[PDB]
Amino acid sequence: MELTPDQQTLLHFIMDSYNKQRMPQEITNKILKEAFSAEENFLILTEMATNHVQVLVEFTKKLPGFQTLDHEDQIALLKGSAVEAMFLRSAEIFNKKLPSGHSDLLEARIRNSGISDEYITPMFSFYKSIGELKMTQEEYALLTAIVILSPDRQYIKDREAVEKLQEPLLDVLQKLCKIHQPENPQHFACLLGRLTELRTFNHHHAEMLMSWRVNDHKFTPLLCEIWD
Amino acid sequence: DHQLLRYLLDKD
Ligand SMILES: O=C(O)c1ccc(CN2C(=O)C3(CCN(S(=O)(=O)c4ccccc4Cl)CC3)c3cc(Br)ccc32)cc1
Repeated sequence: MELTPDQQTLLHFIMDSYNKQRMPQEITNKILKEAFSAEENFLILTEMATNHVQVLVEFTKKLPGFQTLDHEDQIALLKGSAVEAMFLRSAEIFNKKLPSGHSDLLEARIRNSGISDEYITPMFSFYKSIGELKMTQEEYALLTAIVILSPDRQYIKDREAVEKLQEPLLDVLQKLCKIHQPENPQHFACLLGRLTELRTFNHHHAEMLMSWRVNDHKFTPLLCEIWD
Repeated sequence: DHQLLRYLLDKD
């Protein structure tokens, strides 16, 4: 029927942190103005990818309990969720935030950046599949928090501490499905489908970086350090 | 190692 005052408080903190994301004006202006070349298109995308890492960290820091975790486990969670959080935020932006005209130029830039179809095809396939679910802002925010507070990421020393933060988010998300979609009992199951679909992007992304060499304009030293 | 993530996490 309704969220408990404690669940409402937890949801508000995640919503507030999630709603802080705002695509910078200089990035939006570049999508419109810059030359339509593989080199210029790839540079725009690298800047967007780098900007997402800063957005992710700032969002994560405000997640209830994140700051209470061991410092090395905070790093491990950020590193283990970076790719997954990026594709999820990208799916939200592509289906909601960006206007039809600029989304079209951004899609044109992505499709003409030098990146292989082996990575572009599952990317847009996932955006369409996310779009079908007509996710609310509470659902995107909670799914993002769930993705980041994953207890099974590599190099986590205290997994029980992370499970204690992830379990109440899964409880709130399932409750929100029961309140807002009481006619569709499979709504929560569809959202879980996106968690497993997002996991497939870790491999796709790792291979994409491997395809990049020093001789090519695609070599991104900073991003390659954050992604391993 | 993890110098950028560390800096961003341990700032403001
Ligand atoms: O507020 C900000 O500053 C900000 C900026 C950015 C994002 C998210 N976002 C992305 O990161 C990309 C996806 C990955 N690609 S990419 O070119 O495919 C690539 C590049 C390098 C390494 C791997 C990958 Cl997959 C770059 C752009 C993207 C495409 C859309 Br549409 C919407 C969103 C996003 C969120 C917030």
